[PDB]
Amino acid sequence: RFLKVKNWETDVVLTDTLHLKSTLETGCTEHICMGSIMLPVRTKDQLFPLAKEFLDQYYSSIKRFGSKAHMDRLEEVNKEIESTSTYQLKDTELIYGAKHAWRNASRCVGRIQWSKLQVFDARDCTTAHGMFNYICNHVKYATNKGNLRSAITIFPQRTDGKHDFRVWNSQLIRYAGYKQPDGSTLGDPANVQFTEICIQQGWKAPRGRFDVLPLLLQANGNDPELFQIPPELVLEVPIRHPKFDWFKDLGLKWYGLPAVSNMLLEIGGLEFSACPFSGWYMGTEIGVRDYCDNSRYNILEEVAKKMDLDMRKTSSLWKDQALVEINIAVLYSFQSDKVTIVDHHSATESFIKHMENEYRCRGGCPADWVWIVPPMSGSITPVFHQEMLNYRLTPSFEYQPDPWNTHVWKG
Amino acid sequence: RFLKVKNWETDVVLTDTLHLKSTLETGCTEHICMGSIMLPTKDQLFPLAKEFLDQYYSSIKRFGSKAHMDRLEEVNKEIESTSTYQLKDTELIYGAKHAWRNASRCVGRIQWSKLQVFDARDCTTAHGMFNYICNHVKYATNKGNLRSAITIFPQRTDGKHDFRVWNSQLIRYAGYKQPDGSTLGDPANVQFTEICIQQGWKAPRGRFDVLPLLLQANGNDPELFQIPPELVLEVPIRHPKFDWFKDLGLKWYGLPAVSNMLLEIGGLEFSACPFSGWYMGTEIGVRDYCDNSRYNILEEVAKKMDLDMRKTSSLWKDQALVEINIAVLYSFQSDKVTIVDHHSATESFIKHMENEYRCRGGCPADWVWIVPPMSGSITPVFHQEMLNYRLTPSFEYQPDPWNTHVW
Ligand code: HEM
Ligand code: HEM
Ligand SMILES: Nc1ccc2ccc(CNCCCc3cccc(F)c3)cc2n1
Ligand SMILES: Nc1ccc2ccc(CNCCCc3cccc(F)c3)cc2n1
Ligand SMILES: C[C@H](O)[C@H](O)[C@H]1CNc2nc(N)[nH]c(=O)c2N1
Ligand SMILES: C[C@H](O)[C@H](O)[C@H]1CNc2nc(N)[nH]c(=O)c2N1
Ligand SMILES: [Zn+2]
Repeated sequence: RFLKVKNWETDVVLTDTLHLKSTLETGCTEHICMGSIMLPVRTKDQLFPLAKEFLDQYYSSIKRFGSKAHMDRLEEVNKEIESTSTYQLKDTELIYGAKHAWRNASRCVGRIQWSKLQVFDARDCTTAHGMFNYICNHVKYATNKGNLRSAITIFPQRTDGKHDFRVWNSQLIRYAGYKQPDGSTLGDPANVQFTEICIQQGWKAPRGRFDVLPLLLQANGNDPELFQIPPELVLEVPIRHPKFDWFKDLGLKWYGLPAVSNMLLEIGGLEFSACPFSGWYMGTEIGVRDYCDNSRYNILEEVAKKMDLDMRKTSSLWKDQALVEINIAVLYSFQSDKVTIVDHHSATESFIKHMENEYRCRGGCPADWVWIVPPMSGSITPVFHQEMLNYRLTPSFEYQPDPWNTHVWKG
Repeated sequence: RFLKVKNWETDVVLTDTLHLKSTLETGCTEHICMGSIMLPTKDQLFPLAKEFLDQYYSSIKRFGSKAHMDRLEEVNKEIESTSTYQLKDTELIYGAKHAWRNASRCVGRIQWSKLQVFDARDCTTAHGMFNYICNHVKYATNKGNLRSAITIFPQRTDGKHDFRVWNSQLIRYAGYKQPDGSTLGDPANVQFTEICIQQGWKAPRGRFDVLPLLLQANGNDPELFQIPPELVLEVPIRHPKFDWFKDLGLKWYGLPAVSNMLLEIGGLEFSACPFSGWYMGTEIGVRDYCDNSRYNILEEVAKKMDLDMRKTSSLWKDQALVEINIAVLYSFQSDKVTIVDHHSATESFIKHMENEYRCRGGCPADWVWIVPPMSGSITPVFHQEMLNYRLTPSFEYQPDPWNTHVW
């Protein structure tokens, strides 16, 4: 079965056959579309097909499918499964795995870059202190003084689900949130709960608007420990506007390195529950969502006030106006300080080119429209006009529940 | 089976059961989501009628009454004998309103029950269709104080006798591709425009020429008709602060009136059923003006504002887009023609979603269409999970009639 997608600005029609290799389910049926729903221990039993399929893919990419080296690896993984009940990836398969999970990430607009991923293998790590060391190295390497480099650090895989490695932070670098007695929040509202756990674990909170959180790190199923990232390692950019001089006086900054740490990487049936990865920001993640979501820093009003917009009717589009300025400021600031960032026009255009190349070479590109279209100026980006097919390939990145909801405390 | 939708900005959770009534299909499966694809007999007819009538009698709190049973009996007799049936006025009105209520792509549905229904099932000729249409336009326009309405022509019979309005909207601007190679007017209608010309229309060949109606009755060849200009309320587009804006020469019409859809009620198909409400500003300022394949004017507007067009990162496109949309809303408001802005339309739809969850057990919504085409995440619909499913009565698309009809 061949599936066509049309771009309605260009009349370019593409044909998907890759969706035919899709295993996992979507959430949808013939009767309901769940395309906007945010979130919709294995036995040997289920493991060997997952391994086989994975190594068939790997061995095809390298043009060795059916080789003696292909067959010997299958038999060797097989034996290891029935013997030890799990198995170890070779270096090369890990690398190829981590790249493919990014490549298959249907919600990621930055995938044109999937083949440039620095993989750090931390599978020999045993302790939280060891994890900190690995994470500091990742953060320094990826930062690279502003010339950001994509990277992933991969800690040991799940075994019995009782010995899990986790990074409890949702991103390696992120700001604290503090709910005040009056009901206001200080700093980032999205991180209040996490901030509270850190405080409980003994972090002494500076309690400012932009306090970088400590790392809370779990090794081998043990209780997590607190660590401070060395500040010299945390690159930050003060936000100013190219024409509005009062902009800097809002006191805003952001960090340069987006590094997601709470996802689960699946490769050939193996589950890597600590696999923090980092790329660089599209400006709208900060300027639209982090600053302007109502449940985040919510600076829209204060910016519009300062701009002396007519705020008495929404039909003045004062919000739309304030939002573009804030986004201009974010990009100006990053570029001025030579920190890598991509605006949303440039990122979405790149993604269309990636997507077409992917249809030409791979037979498809799973893509989640709801996520790929930027959260401002939707129809002036070419992705808005692109039809997309959403489906799940492995290897993949998956969500997992927050560890504080599942962890068995040792004490 | 009882599904949850969460609003991530407010944490409000709503439980959908109304989806279990879904009859039609989505295009999606367990393996592939098609959420962003634009377009994914006697025996047949009786279940359809039955299902519709059961919901009609339930809505008037008469489920299982003699009157309910008798109508089922009566429609059933009419199907078996005539192989079709007729709706009572009351059922017609209920069906049309419900087709709107169930339109999962429509943000404006808080309004669904104030819909003026004009019954034109007694119509027999294009001239008649023209008269009905003019009456609809004038009623709906209401001198700028716009009122929702639909006009319903006779239902399909053997599909050789269809009533069609060939226009996509009752009011739209012409499209002429050039020797010079570009496009004068609205490039979306270039083809319809030549069908008109190659059917007789004398085109003024302007940028904003109201198209002539091309109406088809009883499956006949269709006929041209100019809408009396006096019935076409148009708004000249100016900016509340940029004086030069007025000199771009932009105008838009006040009445959005989709005329190419098919209205399905109780298995009955109404292939000509033009309906109209009023504009959300973004439809004109974002889509009509700025789509690359539409009037595509962002380039010219950015110049006039003297923005740095050297690089995409100055967000000059975004700046100009906002000002264009400020201007649309300003013009319509100044001229007292009804329009709604995207903030206000989406806030209304969230409240409508609330009402429908508590009163009906949910509300089909297509997130991809409902989220406006600018400033997505600063409107509350962005943060609202929605379930999309197909209920009947419904509006459906249908082939452009020039691909179907025979001369
Ligand atoms: C290199 C520069 C990159 C850019 C500009 C980029 C862009 C983005 C953006 C804008 C999103 C949506 C984020 C949100 O709204 O929450 C996203 C999602 C995603 N990205 Fe990328 N990305 C980049 C690199 C990467 C890398 C290196 C990986 C993994 C190796 C990755 C994997 C994903 C995944 C798994 C999601 C889904 C997040 C979720 O479902 O919560 N990204 N990316
Ligand atoms: C009262 C003022 C109204 C507002 C502000 C409104 C808003 C909208 C908007 C913004 C769209 C997306 C249009 C597009 O992007 O092409 C839409 C689609 C739709 N609306 Fe409404 N609407 C209103 C009245 C109505 C009425 C009176 C009906 C029918 C009785 C209706 C039925 C639909 C249908 C069927 C669609 C989508 C059709 C498709 O799938 O292409 N609308 N509406
Ligand atoms: N520039 C980049 C690169 C990769 C990224 C990967 C993930 C994210 C952030 N994802 C956060 C998702 C938070 C969330 C909340 C609720 C539900 C849900 F599914 C996700 C940002 C990136 N930004
Ligand atoms: N204010 C309103 C109210 C109701 C409306 C109903 C329909 C439309 C227009 N829909 C046109 C979509 C055209 C199209 C082309 C190609 C594929 C496809 F799915 C739709 C605008 C409205 N605008
Ligand atoms: C309910 C809805 O799916 C939710 O708001 C999504 C919409 N699209 C998104 N797109 C991106 N990139 N990131 C997000 O957090 C969201 N949130
Ligand atoms: C590819 C995508 O399905 C297509 O561009 C859609 C996106 N969302 C839309 N939303 C609305 N309201 N109207 C549209 O025409 C479209 N076009
Ligand atoms: Zn779907």
